[PDB]
Amino acid sequence: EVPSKESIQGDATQQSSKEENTIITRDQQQTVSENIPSTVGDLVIASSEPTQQFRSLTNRWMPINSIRVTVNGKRNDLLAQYYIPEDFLSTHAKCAPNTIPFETYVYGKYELEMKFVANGNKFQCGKVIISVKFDSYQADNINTGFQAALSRPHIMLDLSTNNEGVLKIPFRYHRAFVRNQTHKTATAGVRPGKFASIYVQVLSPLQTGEGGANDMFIRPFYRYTRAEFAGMSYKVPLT
Amino acid sequence: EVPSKESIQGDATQQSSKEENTIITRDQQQTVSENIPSTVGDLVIASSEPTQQFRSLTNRWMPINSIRVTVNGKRNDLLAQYYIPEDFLSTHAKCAPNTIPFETYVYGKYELEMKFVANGNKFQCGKVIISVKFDSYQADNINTGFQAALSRPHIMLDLSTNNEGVLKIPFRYHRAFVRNQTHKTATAGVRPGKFASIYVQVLSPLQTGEGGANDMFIRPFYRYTRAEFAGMSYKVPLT
Amino acid sequence: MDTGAKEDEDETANFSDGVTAMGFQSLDTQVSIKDILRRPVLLFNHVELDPDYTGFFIPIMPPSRMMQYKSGDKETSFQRLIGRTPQAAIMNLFRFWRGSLRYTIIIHSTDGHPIYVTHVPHTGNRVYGLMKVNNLHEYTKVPIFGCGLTTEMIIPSVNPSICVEVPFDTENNWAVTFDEDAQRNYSWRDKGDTVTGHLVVTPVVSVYMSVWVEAGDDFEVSNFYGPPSVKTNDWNYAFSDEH
Amino acid sequence: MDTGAKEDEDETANFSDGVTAMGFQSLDTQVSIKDILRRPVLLFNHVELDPDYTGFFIPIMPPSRMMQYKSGDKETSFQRLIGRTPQAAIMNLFRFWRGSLRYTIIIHSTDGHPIYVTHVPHTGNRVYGLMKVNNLHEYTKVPIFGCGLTTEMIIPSVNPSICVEVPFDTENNWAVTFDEDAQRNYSWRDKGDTVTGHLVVTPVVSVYMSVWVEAGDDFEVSNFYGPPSVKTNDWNYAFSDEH
Amino acid sequence: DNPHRFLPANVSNRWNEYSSAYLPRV
Amino acid sequence: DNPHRFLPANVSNRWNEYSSAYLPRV
Ligand SMILES: [Ca+2]
Ligand SMILES: [Ca+2]
Ligand SMILES: [Ca+2]
Ligand SMILES: [Ca+2]
Repeated sequence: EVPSKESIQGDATQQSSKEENTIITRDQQQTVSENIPSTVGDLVIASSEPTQQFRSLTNRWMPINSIRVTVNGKRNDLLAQYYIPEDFLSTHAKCAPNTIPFETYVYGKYELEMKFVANGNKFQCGKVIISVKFDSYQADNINTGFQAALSRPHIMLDLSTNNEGVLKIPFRYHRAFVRNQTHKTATAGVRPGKFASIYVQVLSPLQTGEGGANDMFIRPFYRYTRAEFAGMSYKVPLT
Repeated sequence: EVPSKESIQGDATQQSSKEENTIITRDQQQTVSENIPSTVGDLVIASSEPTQQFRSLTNRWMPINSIRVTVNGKRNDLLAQYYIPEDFLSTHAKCAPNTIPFETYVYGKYELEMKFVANGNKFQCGKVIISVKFDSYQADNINTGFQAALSRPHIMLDLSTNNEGVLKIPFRYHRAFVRNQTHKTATAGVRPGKFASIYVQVLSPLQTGEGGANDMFIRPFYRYTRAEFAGMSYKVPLT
Repeated sequence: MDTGAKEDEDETANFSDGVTAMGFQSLDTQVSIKDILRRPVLLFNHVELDPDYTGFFIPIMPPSRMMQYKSGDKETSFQRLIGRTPQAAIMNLFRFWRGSLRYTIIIHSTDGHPIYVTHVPHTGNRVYGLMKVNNLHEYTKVPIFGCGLTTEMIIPSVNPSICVEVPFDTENNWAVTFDEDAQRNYSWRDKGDTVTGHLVVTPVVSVYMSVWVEAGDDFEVSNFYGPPSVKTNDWNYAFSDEH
Repeated sequence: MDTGAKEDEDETANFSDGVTAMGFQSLDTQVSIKDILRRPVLLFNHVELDPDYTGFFIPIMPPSRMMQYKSGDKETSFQRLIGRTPQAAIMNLFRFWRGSLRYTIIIHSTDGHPIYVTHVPHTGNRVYGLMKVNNLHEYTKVPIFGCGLTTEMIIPSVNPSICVEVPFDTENNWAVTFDEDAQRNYSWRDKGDTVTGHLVVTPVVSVYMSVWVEAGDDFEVSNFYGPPSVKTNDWNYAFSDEH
Repeated sequence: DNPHRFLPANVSNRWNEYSSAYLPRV
Repeated sequence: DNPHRFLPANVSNRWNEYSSAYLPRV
């Protein structure tokens, strides 16, 4: 919260997060969304058998794809978007150990946390907003602007201060569990692997100074704070 | 007094002043001159009838004219100067509600406060000094250099740090009251509306870097901390 | 819901918060979301019931953009202002709802013929209007109100109106309020998750009816979505107080 | 109110004040101003409702000189004796009123068609009678009773009459009872301060209705104006007890 | 036929919804 | 047109009401 005078290694007042075998430091402050509840009480009824957790595999930080922000981005533009858990299983960081349990269990309840790290320089400026939309299947294209993002659980990133942001995502779905994988033998009547959407949008365009860089980058990291699996099956490759 | 690490809105550690229906914030520190006394004891004798105050009108902050500082200003140069209360009634911020009582009372005792806000950038530099000279009529052109300013009540402004300054001005006059307005029917033997002078001078020239701005601005704000009026009369337009 | 207060880091002085005017004119506060959703919304205004059909179907779903009229699109039997009612506006902010809905049905008649209202639990489809179930050509011998489903009757000569409360008979935790495209052909089991069943009205002879809907007492909404893109052209249709 | 007792300085002897007769014949005292204002006044006697219009508008305002008939002026749908009712006479003495009004509406019919009564809060205008809002030519697809405003329904086959209480939904502290000239074209925001909104009656088919108004229980009047210039020619229309 | 039935292939995934890879939808 | 709409200029003020200077109104 408070800086110190310069020494051999500059202003050594960083903070950090350690989850399992992964650590992430931050140079400035961090903004965190509220810790909110998931539906509880349906788990013991939707599954006659015990559900499982594998924290050492799922609760570690995993970086996903890099996000490029340029001076040409306009307010409301989608910089990136994720359908979860689907995109974290078959499109981003595919070899991550966090994905292991999804190969053998057919159902699950998931609570996540997403950390966003930005690196714009002191002569740049801009604002980005990241928000989550619960149970978004077939409703991604409405209530999808920066206004809806500012109303739902979200975090804001300033591109010159480089504050970190942590989005806490509870499990809010219209069914007890979300299905983990599609399969040639599984039904096509229910689209699986998606209980929410994460949007990364431009709030105010990135700007730079004379001869400055026309872009900068943001990196998202995810981790399950609570991943419960149900319905064991033979292992299958993801999507 | 102490900065904090950067967050969404930068280093959010501003301070502010609220007087009546006006608020003024400051990004850095502020320098304030000593709170000194005015003559007391003559009020009840110079005016047989009770004197009045209208704090809600007079004790609010009112911005006056903008001051431009350029790289061509030399030490000792007058950037601005005010004969008060006169210049705050008929030349600067003329429609200000702070001027209302002066339209109907012929005499007054005034104690003010003047806040100066500067905005030079981090690659500029320079020093400005603001001072007050009590009962200056016919003595403005002597004891008027930066040296006399450094000896009288004053505040110093650094053009790159943007510290704010507050000059506290008591009522020190050779008579019990100062006259508020000149009038075709009033005597010409006594020059009215001036019990003091405020000078804004260059202490060290503004300098800038390669291709930098050749100027920056300062804005003065005034408010009466104690304005007592005496001698009610019909209302008249100011000067 | 995230207020955004977390992003307001300024701590400098401000003007007063004043005193609330709520309750100054009267004690009839109208800001409770559930209170708003409990007042009736007109769905069908004087529509026809034909005995040649199984009955007139009413999908159990609250008012929202799913029933909004858009100038230029095909004419439906839905009243055109549903999309601008306060309750539809509220529902357009919540994608989840659970509980019962109440339907006020009025049969424009004074006859002694009974009109039946039958409740169908969640079956997977989503239809409205007159329909011949399984495309038969006669239904008086195989009436839907006589098959075993919960049914209630209206006898216009006694009271042409009735108010029925339909349960939350579905397999899901929540009903899905709306979709971005109500006519998109996507995964069929998901397609039917925007309703919790149907209400079917069956007459003896041809007659007209009107239908209103509102939230029941055991009802909750959730999964706040934030506001959608909107439009308004109200200004153009009235004079200002300066001519 | 100033009694003028302040100007009666004489203190010489007088005859007795006697004993009051109030309550001698019965206990039905009728001098309370609120009691008087709470008994119904006929506004419209058998007027037509036409489904081609949005509905028949009733401006929310108590009876007064604003509705007085003057021999020779244009014919309006207002009953002609409103201006001589005791309650109009009382209201002509008070320019302020606050609270609710109660309307008793009777639909001359026994049909099973619902007739809706919709309440419109203070919007700035002051109209009465049949009107096509925004001058359209069809309103069954865009009914005012289905837009979100508070609405109640009458079903003549059950009861052709209803009594509805309209709230004091306005921005002002008091509603202004009357003007010296109800037809003068002056500052438009002030012009609409004599009403607190409207009541709109909409039928399914053409039918007639009658309307009565009275003060609600939560109602007050004030800003006593003193008596106006009046006239009377009663003497000429009856015999005296001496032939 | 009805243009709402199916989303064009270039903007959707196999589930007839906008692909998460299709950023231009806004 | 309607004679009630506007008061004659000589008896009224800019607000279309009797001027307080016009004493003859009674
Ligand atoms: Ca404060
Ligand atoms: Ca306060
Ligand atoms: Ca006596
Ligand atoms: Ca006596």
